[PDB]
Amino acid sequence: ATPHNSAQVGDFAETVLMCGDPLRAKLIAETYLENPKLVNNVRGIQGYTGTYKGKPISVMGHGMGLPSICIYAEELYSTYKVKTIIRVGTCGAIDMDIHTRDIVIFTSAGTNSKINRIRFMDHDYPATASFDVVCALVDAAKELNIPAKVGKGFSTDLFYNPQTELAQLMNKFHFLAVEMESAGLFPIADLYGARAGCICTVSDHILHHEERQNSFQNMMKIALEAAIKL
Amino acid sequence: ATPHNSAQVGDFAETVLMCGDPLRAKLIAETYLENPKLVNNVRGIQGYTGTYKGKPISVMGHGMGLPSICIYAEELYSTYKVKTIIRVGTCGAIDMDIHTRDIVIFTSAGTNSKINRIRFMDHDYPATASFDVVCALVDAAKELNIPAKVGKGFSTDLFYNPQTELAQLMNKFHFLAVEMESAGLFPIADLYGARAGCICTVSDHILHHEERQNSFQNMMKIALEAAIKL
Amino acid sequence: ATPHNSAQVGDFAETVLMCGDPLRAKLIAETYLENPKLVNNVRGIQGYTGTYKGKPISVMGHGMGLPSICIYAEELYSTYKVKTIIRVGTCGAIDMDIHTRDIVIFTSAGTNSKINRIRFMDHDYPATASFDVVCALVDAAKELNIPAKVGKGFSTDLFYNPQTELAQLMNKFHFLAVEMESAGLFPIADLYGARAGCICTVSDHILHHEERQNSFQNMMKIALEAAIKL
Amino acid sequence: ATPHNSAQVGDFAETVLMCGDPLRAKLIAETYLENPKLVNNVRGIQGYTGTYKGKPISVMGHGMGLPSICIYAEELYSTYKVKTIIRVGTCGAIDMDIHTRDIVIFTSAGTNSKINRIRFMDHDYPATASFDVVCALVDAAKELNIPAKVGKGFSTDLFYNPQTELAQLMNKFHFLAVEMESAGLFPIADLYGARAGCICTVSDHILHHEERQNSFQNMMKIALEAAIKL
Amino acid sequence: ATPHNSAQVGDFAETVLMCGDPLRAKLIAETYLENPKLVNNVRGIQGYTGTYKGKPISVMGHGMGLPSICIYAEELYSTYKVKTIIRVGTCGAIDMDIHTRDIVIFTSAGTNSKINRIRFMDHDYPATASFDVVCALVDAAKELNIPAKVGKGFSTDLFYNPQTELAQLMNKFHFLAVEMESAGLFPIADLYGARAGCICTVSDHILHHEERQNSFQNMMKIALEAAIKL
Amino acid sequence: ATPHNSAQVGDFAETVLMCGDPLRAKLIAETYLENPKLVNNVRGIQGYTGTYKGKPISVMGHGMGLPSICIYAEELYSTYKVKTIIRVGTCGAIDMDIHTRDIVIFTSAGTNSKINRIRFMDHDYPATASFDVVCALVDAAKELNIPAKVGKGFSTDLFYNPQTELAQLMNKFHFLAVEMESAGLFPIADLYGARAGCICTVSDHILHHEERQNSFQNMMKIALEAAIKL
Ligand SMILES: Nc1nc(F)nc2c1ncn2[C@@H]1O[C@H](CO)[C@@H](O)[C@H]1O
Ligand SMILES: Nc1nc(F)nc2c1ncn2[C@@H]1O[C@H](CO)[C@@H](O)[C@H]1O
Ligand SMILES: Nc1nc(F)nc2c1ncn2[C@@H]1O[C@H](CO)[C@@H](O)[C@H]1O
Ligand SMILES: Nc1nc(F)nc2c1ncn2[C@@H]1O[C@H](CO)[C@@H](O)[C@H]1O
Ligand SMILES: Nc1nc(F)nc2c1ncn2[C@@H]1O[C@H](CO)[C@@H](O)[C@H]1O
Ligand SMILES: Nc1nc(F)nc2c1ncn2[C@@H]1O[C@H](CO)[C@@H](O)[C@H]1O
Repeated sequence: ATPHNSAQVGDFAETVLMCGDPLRAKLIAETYLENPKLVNNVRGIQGYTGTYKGKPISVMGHGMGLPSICIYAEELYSTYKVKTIIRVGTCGAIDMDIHTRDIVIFTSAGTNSKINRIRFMDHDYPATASFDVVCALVDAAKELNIPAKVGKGFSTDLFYNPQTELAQLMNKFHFLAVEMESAGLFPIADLYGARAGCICTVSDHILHHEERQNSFQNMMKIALEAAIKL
Repeated sequence: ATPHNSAQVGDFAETVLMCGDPLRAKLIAETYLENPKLVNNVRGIQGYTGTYKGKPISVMGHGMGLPSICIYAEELYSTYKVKTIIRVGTCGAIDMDIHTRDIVIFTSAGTNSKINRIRFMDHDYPATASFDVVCALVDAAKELNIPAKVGKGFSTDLFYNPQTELAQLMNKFHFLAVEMESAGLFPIADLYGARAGCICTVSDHILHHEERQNSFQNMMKIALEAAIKL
Repeated sequence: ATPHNSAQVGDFAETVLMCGDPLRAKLIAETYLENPKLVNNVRGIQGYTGTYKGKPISVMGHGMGLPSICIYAEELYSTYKVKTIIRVGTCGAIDMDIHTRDIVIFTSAGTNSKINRIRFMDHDYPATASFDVVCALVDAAKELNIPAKVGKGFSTDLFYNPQTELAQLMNKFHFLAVEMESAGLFPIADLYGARAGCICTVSDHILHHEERQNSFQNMMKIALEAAIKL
Repeated sequence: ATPHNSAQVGDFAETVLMCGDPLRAKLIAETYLENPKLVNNVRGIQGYTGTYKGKPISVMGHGMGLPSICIYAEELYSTYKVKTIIRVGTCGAIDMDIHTRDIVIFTSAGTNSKINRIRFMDHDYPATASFDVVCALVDAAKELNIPAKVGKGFSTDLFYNPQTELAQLMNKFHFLAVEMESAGLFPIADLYGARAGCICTVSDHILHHEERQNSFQNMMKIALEAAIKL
Repeated sequence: ATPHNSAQVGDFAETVLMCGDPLRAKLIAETYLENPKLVNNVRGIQGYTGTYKGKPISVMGHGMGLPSICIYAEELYSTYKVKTIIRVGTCGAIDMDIHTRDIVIFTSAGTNSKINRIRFMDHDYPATASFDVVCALVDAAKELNIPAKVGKGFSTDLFYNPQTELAQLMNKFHFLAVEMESAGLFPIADLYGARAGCICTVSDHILHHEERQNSFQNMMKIALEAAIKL
Repeated sequence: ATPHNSAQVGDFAETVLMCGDPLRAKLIAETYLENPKLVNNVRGIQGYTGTYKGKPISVMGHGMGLPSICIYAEELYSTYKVKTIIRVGTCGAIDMDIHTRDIVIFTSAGTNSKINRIRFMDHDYPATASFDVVCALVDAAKELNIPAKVGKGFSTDLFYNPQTELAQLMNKFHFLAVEMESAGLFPIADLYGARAGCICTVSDHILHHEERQNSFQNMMKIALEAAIKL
């Protein structure tokens, strides 16, 4: 149906969970979904559709970086009529009070990318997670009573950032963690009147040197439950 | 104590409500606060401190524009040790589904100002309302059962915008309304590890032509109650 | 007549003196104008109209920052058919040869704001004081034989500037002082084929630590006389 | 050894061919390499190392977008001591004289990304293919007598570009085709004193509507032979 | 002494008149100066030094564009200890009320160049003519009773401007004329605590189609006399 | 025929060699061309047309800086129907492995100018030398067996660069040398479907302190021979 998706309208649930690693999406589909069916594997993206507690739910990879997720997200909302996209994955901690294995729920994401300025007449577009999704994720976390930090994330275009002072600058402003897609996902959802959100498990701290499964499983519980609530 | 505030540390409550119009802040202090005392009137800013349901609460004007509120907000957090600043006021509707008299709670604010790029190494800083404040405002609205729209706002540097296409662009991305301070307030709160939020009553629609007291009073109820919850 | 002005066309003189502090404008009106009449007090802006040496002259506040003065100035030229706006006020010295209490007449103003780039297709617009006004102010100063420095000013969006190196950079280029409106005022006057200028009394030096009435009164004499000459 | 590569120094040849699609890299390894061994499959990237005409050669996916390839390329040069990276893949034609199935060899690549400005103090960095690689690709094409167009490419951050006028602008300047990695690859090679180049087969035209295997196989012949020449 | 000047300190007068055309500078030296001596001809720049009414005065070409004049001006202030540089030449009219053959005295100059942003931490630097020079030029014009328009000029990097809407934009803001050096000259003078100014004779109108000697001679009279006054 | 060229269509050969110094172009015409005829001397630009090995060839100055060469190059392609422009001249070495007297052939040129962003919707345009010209220059060098380095150049707007860190940054990325026109020349050739290239002899090193005729003559041999090959 699209240059990056062989599936047809209806093959995807209205709620899709996405992570960068296609093998993680495969794992997620085999571990948490019932009767997972491979609906798209163009570029080995591992797009599946199954059910969770009886409700349709899809999981698919989105690659690394804003340009990548921008391709997948826009096609999902536009062609497959998806309504909600929840980004699930790992991230690097920025804030000194954020530790490895911590779970973070993004209220929004800053970025050093030019994509949003291109879409917003060179002005400041606040890549903001859909309030419904942020609420669904936080309520799920509260109901499951799983500690989670809510706040700003940063989507960098440079995993290996030349601007070494940026890290401390973000710490001063209390950005929670760094990843590479949220800032791109959020504005696309707005344009399509759809919804998006993001939750990550800190797998490393960029300001200093500091089991990882429990944290990842807890994050998945939150995303899945929130998905049902939505 | 500061170039724009004659008050001394302790004269202001840890929670301050702010609006652009100094006469509105005076009105608010005389109408909703008990035993309001003028604590600062440099530049006729009308800074008062009284109590609401027994709790200390201050109200003060902040002028129009990011540069103005940036002066007042930074001094309040830094010198007067204020913890929470809730911006209350009017705004212009952008989204076609947003109507005059509607109450809007900002999740974040975009801007055409250069201030955040100056503070954030020329990158995209998501001027995000503190999640605690957004929640306090929304819960108050739910408890008072007062319809309110939650979403993105836009803080313009140009009330009379030369870029006439921006209005429709923001409508496509579903920005709710336009004002002139939020985008400046939010990042300052982050820097001081403090909190900030914003709630406005739509007093006009910028995309077409379309009582105003009830809406303003309801907005004040929400802000005041949320202030107590915080 | 406008969202920020209750006065009607004709209530304002063709020449208006403006300062940030509304209480200063009130003081100016009661101290230097004959039969001052309050013509506008929306947002407590203190807009008056009286006479000086028999000629009509208005004085009104304009708040702090380019966005604020941009609102007031554009409405004055456009709706109230004002012809000349002379900004009078205080400023911070930059140049090491400029001292506190010195009077400065702006030839132009630089800025770290994005407003002029928005109006000028992202290019460099030289916020220049109207040559007639600069001349009127300088001749008045010469005739009153009051020492005054003529040169570049800087209109910052950030009173509390994070970029601490900017101060010395401006000293190297010999910017005289810093304020927060001139750079916004000047281009608006050009657009309306009207005139604008600015004169300030240095109330503090930003590069080091260093009666204030005489300087302020002398500055007012210059502005008033120049107003008559125009 | 790295967050995205499980292989160890020595597992990769000094010359690596890369394409966005991991399944294409798998296909390439099974079709053109002798004794291909999977050396890295983190995130299903399909990194292989085999031999072509007796010489060591690796093939691996790099995902879509500058941020993605920037991660893989920098790790290859820095950690695995790779010397040459030749990007092989598909692209969209821009120039009206460029047709679908045409083979294009990039001399350089323009971009709407902010990555190079971040690495180059906000100036214009010419993402240029290594002259040795451009020559090796062109000589191979000449020796194999396979028609190929040499010229500028464009690496977009937005596959679905909102700026619809850009396409015709690039046509006027004669950009040959569009892809999403070259502009990111080239500067990284320069920084590591290494080499990089790109060759693509046009799979579609963005300015109008206009077998695909022959073109892809011919492109692979050129890349492989050039790899040997280097 | 410098890469572009063979003269030695002292060969140039403290006041130098400059124009783009080296042949015009030669003409000026032979027509208005007494005992003109060629002091520099590197790159055929035609740098002369003679006397006018007994006072030392130099005339030299400066090429076309900000980068060119920036080279010559900085060397003159820095190495040859020049104090005043008055740019004399031709320009294109912008304002509809400005006609061919009109003489224009620049108060300042806007630009689409990046040079000033590079020198001014990416902010808006107002390329302003030295007030002493502007005054000297205007007084000379008044004393010689030669009609001259005083106002903003624009220094473009593109004589053949692709942005065809800029012309009308500048007309709306009342820029008087266009040339290619002033915006570069002015900031350099500031840095060296020296002085600079510009006066031009409109040789063509860019907004419509509309003897040239008288205008040029009158402009030279103004510059020369002003030079003496300084 | 044009504001900067008195010659008429046909007076210039389809291949023009250009250098900044007009006296160097005169020297080149008298030293390497047979029967050189002055075809244009507006602004003393020294435009000649003669023959080399029986083929028509023109040589003309282009001044210093992108704005200057942009004027001359665009008029040559557009009005005089020139097909190839080869920039010949001197440059400053950047790379530590590049030494004075070395000959450099530009593959492309980076720049700190805003011209290309203005022509390319504020994106990154890779100022790339025409591949035919780069090849002609390199083959000539190989056939004449004259050592020459091929790589990136940088066209600065500031000969006296305030950003002193840029030099080392470019060294890290291996820019070969610095000049002031290439980045402007290349994009203009693309727009006119014509060709351009550049070759320079390093006359100085900007990173340290380190006969000059042989190098200049060898560079001229390469340019001339390449001109014939084209
Ligand atoms: N520390 C980290 N820094 C950045 F920039 N991204 C991180 C980090 N940890 C995980 N990620 C996620 O995995 C990919 C990058 O390895 C990207 O897809 C990103 O979302
Ligand atoms: N329609 C509107 N557009 C903009 F830009 N700001 C609005 C609007 N309505 C109210 N405001 C609030 O009042 C002031 C501007 O009049 C500013 O202080 C701002 O916060
Ligand atoms: N030192 C100073 N720095 C800056 F940025 N602005 C100054 C200063 N002194 C006075 N002002 C004027 O008063 C207000 C800021 O307090 C603004 O309205 C401004 O015009
Ligand atoms: N027409 C096209 N436009 C763009 F922008 N990229 C193209 C096109 N065809 C193929 N590609 C390559 O495949 C991916 C995008 O589908 C990216 O990885 C890119 O390199
Ligand atoms: N109409 C005009 N437009 C521009 F952009 N520059 C003009 C014009 N007329 C004369 N000049 C002066 O001469 C040179 C450009 O031909 C430049 O050196 C410039 O100063
Ligand atoms: N070291 C150098 N740095 C820069 F920026 N340009 C150089 C250098 N050497 C020679 N040039 C060439 O000569 C003129 C500048 O003197 C310009 O025309 C330029 O092309």
